Amino acid sequence: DQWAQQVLNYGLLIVLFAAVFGLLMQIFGSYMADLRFDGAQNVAYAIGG
Amino acid sequence: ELQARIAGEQAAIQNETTKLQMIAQLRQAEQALISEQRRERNMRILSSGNQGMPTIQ
Repeated sequence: DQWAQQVLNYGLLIVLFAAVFGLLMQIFGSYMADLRFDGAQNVAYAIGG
Repeated sequence: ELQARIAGEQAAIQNETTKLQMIAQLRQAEQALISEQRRERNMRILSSGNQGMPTIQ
């Protein structure tokens, strides 16, 4: 029983991190690829973001 | 006449000395200009008058 429980636990773990971390990395990539260091965007604002 | 000519030659050499001094002063002045332009660029990049953002889309 405990082996079955652990298998279910780590399957849930892979599912949750797969979906959530994929979403978070896609959002972060879009945001920070948009980032540019020039005279248009306040650098403090962008770094804080 | 040769005394006078040599005296004029010393005058020309003195004028060359003056020219060298002014060239040195100009070189230092334009180094100062370059530093000022560097400060202008780093002030433009870092300025707080900007408001744009990297967008999410």
